Amino acid sequence: LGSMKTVFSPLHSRRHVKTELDGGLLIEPHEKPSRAETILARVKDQALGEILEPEEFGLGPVKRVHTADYVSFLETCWDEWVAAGKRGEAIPTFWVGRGMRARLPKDIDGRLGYYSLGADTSISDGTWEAARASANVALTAQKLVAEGERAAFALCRPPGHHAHADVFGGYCFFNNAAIAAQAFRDQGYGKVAVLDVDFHHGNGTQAIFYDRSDVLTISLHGDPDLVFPHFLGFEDETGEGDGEAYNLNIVFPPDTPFSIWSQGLEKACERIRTFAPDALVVALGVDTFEEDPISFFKLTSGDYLKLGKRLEQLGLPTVFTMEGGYDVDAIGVNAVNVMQGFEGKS
Amino acid sequence: LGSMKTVFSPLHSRRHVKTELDGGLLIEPHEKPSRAETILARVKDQALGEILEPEEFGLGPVKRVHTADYVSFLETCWDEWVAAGKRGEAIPTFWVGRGMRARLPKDIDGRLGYYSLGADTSISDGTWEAARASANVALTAQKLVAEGERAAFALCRPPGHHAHADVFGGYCFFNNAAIAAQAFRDQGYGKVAVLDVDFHHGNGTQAIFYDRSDVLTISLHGDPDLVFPHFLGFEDETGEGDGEAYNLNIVFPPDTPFSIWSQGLEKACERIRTFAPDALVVALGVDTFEEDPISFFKLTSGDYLKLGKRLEQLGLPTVFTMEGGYDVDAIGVNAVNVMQGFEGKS
Ligand SMILES: NCCCCCCCC(=O)NO
Ligand SMILES: NCCCCCCCC(=O)NO
Ligand SMILES: [K+]
Ligand SMILES: [K+]
Ligand SMILES: [K+]
Ligand SMILES: [K+]
Ligand SMILES: [Mg+2]
Ligand SMILES: [Mg+2]
Ligand SMILES: [Mg+2]
Ligand SMILES: [Zn+2]
Ligand SMILES: [Zn+2]
Repeated sequence: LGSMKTVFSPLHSRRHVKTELDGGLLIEPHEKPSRAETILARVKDQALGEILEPEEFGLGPVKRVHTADYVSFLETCWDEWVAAGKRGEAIPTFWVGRGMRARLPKDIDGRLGYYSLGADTSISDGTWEAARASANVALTAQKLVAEGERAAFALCRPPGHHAHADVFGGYCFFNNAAIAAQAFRDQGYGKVAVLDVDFHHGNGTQAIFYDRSDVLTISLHGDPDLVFPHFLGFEDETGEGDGEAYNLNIVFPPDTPFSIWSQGLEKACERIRTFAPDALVVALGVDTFEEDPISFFKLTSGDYLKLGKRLEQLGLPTVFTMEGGYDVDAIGVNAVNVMQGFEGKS
Repeated sequence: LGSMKTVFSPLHSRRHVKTELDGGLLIEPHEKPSRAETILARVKDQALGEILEPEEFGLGPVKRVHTADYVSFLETCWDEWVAAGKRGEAIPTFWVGRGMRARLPKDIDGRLGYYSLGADTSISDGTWEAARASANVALTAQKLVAEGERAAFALCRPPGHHAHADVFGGYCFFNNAAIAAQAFRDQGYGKVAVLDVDFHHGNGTQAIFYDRSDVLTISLHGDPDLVFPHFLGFEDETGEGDGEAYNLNIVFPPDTPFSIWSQGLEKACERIRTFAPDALVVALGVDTFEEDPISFFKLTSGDYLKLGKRLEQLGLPTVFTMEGGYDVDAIGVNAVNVMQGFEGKS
């Protein structure tokens, strides 16, 4: 079995929120630290390859994707929330509704809503540090691949694919896959494809490159008429201006199994083949799993071996960034199965 | 000692939600049924005038302001929420963030967020019926004034001035003041002015009439840089198209007393004079009170007598619709002081 290096930051545990708005209640959050620990434990148990801590790259590569005002806001948000007297975790209460101005207010609640697309992504102490570390995990994995490695697994937490240039939500703060893709471009890779196999639409990634043709964005995901993010991810979203035909959404209905889902994967793979990129970033969620608690696809653990194998056949230098996946007792087997299938395990 | 009739619906108590999102916690809601009961008890106690229940006007006059799809959503929201397995009250978890499509999704969570500007306005059983009655309360007070009375007090609960044609929030669902103003227009009153003295900007009222010169909208409110609604209410918002110069926002900072606020009141009365309307709707909030728990002005109970005095001097047929005010100890004295001052109390 071939080897793959994994990049992991123990600082992920700095993000350990206690509350998630879900169905009118404050529930125990899905995107929990045990996700990353269960994966890493499987990486060591399977001897997948070397495990590295990330390098500190600073905010430069982050700000090639995200606005300076947004990066500023994430650094100060918690301290301003506590200094303003709020007693819970930092959660938006109101936002720019349809018909209101996209105008940045002074107030911390106002800015919370300005910079978000959802209320289920609580911020608290350590969120800044952990989101910073997750971006560096992606960037170190990009560095590994750019310096000779065929592939590298960025064991990111928190995930990234829902974050726009200046919008957080869906458990994501910095868009690690977009940051990795932009890092390839800044280093002289002319074309980069970002393939999102997470159950949910990679709406942040779509928006970040939506008017560009140097970065092909493809997502397979549940129908947004039915699931989050609801307001992007439809198949008619093919790109704007110069980006026209450089975005591809493939949507599936509830109960979709691998025998169907992989037909979309094949169409994604053909789209990538004709684009002929110099690098590949795979935003990898395993919330396509048949027992995933918030998702409605029917992939089995063994199907992730087949997903890994199909991605290797693209023949591309490949960065995997960890996104979703919330059935914790299976998440290690599922995620590492993709890496192991990539390395030739069947 | 002149008299003024009050329209009151016992159906308001059908809205009695248990939770409000606030500072990251689900707290006891501020817009509570005892607001309406405390005002009503003070109406009786001061013998202000005859009290009557509203008439049923149907959805016709409501849809002169609100879109049919929005009205349908409010009727079915709670049934769909419960049938979908949610255990809390109906609260939006995600919305159309900046960079997403204003596209109506099939999913109820999606639609909740599409139709809202905030998450502090829970929907539960009875909300539909209470919102219907509140609008009938305002339409009944409008009927009393159009049939020959100088003024009438619509004891509306829930309030309305934050609701757009198809957005709810700020504790509001149907814009009662806008509905009354439109009823005035539909009955041959050439021009109508809506004056918002609630602590918060009447963003929904502004939006509904923003491109019109036949309905003048004025609001006095706390700086939206600092307080809700945050994304409308700035003084540079003066109307668009045919509505240009027919919207007026007057903002004040924290700690503003009546001596300063009444200077803004005078600028508003002068704007009303030069508009020369055939009718006046006053969106009356007494969250301008020095003891209001969520607001930062410093009006005294006696100041409301003076505000009612000043409004009567405008010499107009006048409908008062009840908006906000959350110090329940003083809410009856404050709101009824406005009507009594209108009738000549000092
Ligand atoms: N409490 C709200 C739950 C909604 C699901 C958010 C989607 C997160 C995700 O898994 N993105 O890949
Ligand atoms: N919990 C504070 C949420 C901000 C909304 C204020 C709406 C209250 C009001 O009275 N508007 O007139
Ligand atoms: K996806
Ligand atoms: K693109
Ligand atoms: K106001
Ligand atoms: K207007
Ligand atoms: Mg605030
Ligand atoms: Mg399981
Ligand atoms: Mg849903
Ligand atoms: Zn996902
Ligand atoms: Zn108010």
